[PDB]
Amino acid sequence: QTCNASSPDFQLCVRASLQQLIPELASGVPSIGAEGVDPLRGLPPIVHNSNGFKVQLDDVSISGLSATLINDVNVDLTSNTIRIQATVPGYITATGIQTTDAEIMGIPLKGSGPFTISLANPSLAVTLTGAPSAGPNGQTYLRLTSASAAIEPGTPTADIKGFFPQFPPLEAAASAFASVVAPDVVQSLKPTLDKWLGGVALQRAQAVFSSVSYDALFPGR
Amino acid sequence: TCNASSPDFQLCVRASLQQLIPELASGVPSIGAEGVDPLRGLPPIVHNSNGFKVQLDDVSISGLSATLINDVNVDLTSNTIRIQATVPGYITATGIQTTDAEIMGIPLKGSGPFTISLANPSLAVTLTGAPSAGPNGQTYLRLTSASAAIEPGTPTADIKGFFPQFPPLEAAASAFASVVAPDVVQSLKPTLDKWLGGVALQRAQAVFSSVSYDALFPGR
Ligand SMILES: CC1=C(/C=C/C(C)=C/C=C/C(C)=C/C=C/C=C(C)/C=C/C=C(C)/C=C/C2=C(C)CCCC2(C)C)C(C)(C)CCC1
Ligand SMILES: CC1=C(/C=C/C(C)=C/C=C/C(C)=C/C=C/C=C(C)/C=C/C=C(C)/C=C/C2=C(C)CCCC2(C)C)C(C)(C)CCC1
Repeated sequence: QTCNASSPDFQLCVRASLQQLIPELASGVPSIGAEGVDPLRGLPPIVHNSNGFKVQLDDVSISGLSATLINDVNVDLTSNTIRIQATVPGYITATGIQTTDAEIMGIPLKGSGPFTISLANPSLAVTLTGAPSAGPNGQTYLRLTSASAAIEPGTPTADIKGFFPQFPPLEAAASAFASVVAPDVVQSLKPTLDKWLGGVALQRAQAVFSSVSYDALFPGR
Repeated sequence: TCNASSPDFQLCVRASLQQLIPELASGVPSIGAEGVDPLRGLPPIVHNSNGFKVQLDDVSISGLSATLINDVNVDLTSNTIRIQATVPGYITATGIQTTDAEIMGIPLKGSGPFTISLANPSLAVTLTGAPSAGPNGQTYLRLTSASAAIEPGTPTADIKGFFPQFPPLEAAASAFASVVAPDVVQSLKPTLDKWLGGVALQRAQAVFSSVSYDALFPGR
């Protein structure tokens, strides 16, 4: 349902439209240049480098995102700024390869191996900004320039391998330790994850906004 | 008291010492001999080489009253006592470890109690001195040196103090210590040898202070 910008409840119309689109976005809508969101794969590395906290997350795949409920949308066609507040009921799960070198609460965690983290009841606030741009057809496309993301990660449950590989019970106990510290670790990873999600949100929306014209999405302006 | 001129004397000393081991356990203060089971009041064991830094304090060893003496030799010409002994079953040592090491890829930094059990260990001891005319004309052997050659047998370990800040990781570091303990003990063996040597020197000197060479071994 295209939302007429002149219509009295355009903001509400976009909310409803986007909600409808989430289940279809799961495997992806390749006609609109939108990659799959459940699973959300083919992502950049997550990189955090702080003193006593070096983490790289590679081959990141997130499942569970087609259950997303949209709290709010605002499309401000004066500034070309889309704000979305969304929540996932239940869980999302991320998989990939961790490479960590960290001192966490007195304990050394150096090594590399697979990860699984479940996040229970996460939310996100996203802001996207751009400017309209006349393409060589004369057709006007929105060229997005920035995204910021505010992840509320919720409750983490974690199974992390690769620590003390040289003795299996020590590996098993390091997996256990990782689960206990997971709330705190995720909480301190939040600004890294924020900037990362921002970048992904920028790139994946730009793919949509390249393919579908601003006048086709939002008639009457 | 074994006679030096008696047909067999070397076997008499072996047998003498064998009889004495159970009595030595809590200690024989008439011959100036501290207890051997437990063997306590000992110096620190110290090792610092090759990124492997270990201090063992408050060391106490149990199980030593089951010691079998394989051989004794008392060489009155050089004043040299060589003993070969074995403990059937187990001796166990307890104390405080403070360690800072990388062992087989794993960091072990911390401090806590230790227990280490050795199954069927053995020892070769050599004690050397010279005769000394003591107060009122009895001859006492004044020992000057000792070496010890420990054969540690099969080590098993329960060691606390590593990753204290999460209990399962401490429990797994205790497990890891048991698996590496043969190797660790084998590389500690020169440190342990010099330490035991010192103890054996000090503890025998106390005995050889009190009981004269002529009383122990008549007719020489
Ligand atoms: C669908 C969609 C949407 C939405 C979305 C969302 C809502 C998202 C989210 C997202 C999220 C919410 C995310 C998150 C993530 C995270 C992660 C992935 C992380 C990771 C982590 C880890 C892995 C960790 C680890 C560790 C530990 C725990 C311990 C220590 C060690 C270590 C470091 C290893 C929207 C509206 C836009 C529209 C369109 C479509
Ligand atoms: C009775 C007697 C005798 C003998 C004796 C003997 C036979 C002895 C023995 C002894 C011995 C044979 C000893 C041993 C000892 C040892 C030790 C004391 C050890 C220790 C160890 C440890 C404690 C360790 C630890 C650890 C580990 C294991 C791992 C890593 C970490 C650590 C390093 C912590 C005679 C005849 C001379 C006479 C007099 C009396």
